[PDB]
Amino acid sequence: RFGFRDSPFCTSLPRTIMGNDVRRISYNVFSMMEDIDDVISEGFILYDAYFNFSYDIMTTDGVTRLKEDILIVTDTGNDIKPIHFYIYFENRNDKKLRYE
Amino acid sequence: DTSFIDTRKYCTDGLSPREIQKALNRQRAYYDRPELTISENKTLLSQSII
Repeated sequence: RFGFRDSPFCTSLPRTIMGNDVRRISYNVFSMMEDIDDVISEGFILYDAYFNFSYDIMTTDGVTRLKEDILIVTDTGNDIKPIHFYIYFENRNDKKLRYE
Repeated sequence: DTSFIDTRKYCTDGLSPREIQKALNRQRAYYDRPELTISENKTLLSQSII
């Protein structure tokens, strides 16, 4: 609806993707899994805690991206870094921005 | 501890569980075994409680 480039907003988190169900992991269980690298190769949903997020909308066009890497792994457990979005509007015919 | 669920009162006396953890991790390095798991870390680190 809003015309963002690679918009990060869903109307509701989809329980099925392309006919396949999506793994649902509690945050406390997510802090346990040693093999996060293998798991993250497919998607998953974290749903057991409050997730804060801030977003800045830029009028010009650009590649929508997060500010930092999603994951941070320590010896005590795994965690998700602060979530900040740089949301840009989209021109469909900009080949360079599509490639990036 | 910083975790939400862990409401246990970790003691600060005696031989620190961190020193034991470092000793075991060095031992596992020599035998080429993987280091202690995330789940195994707080099993060892929470043995000292109030």
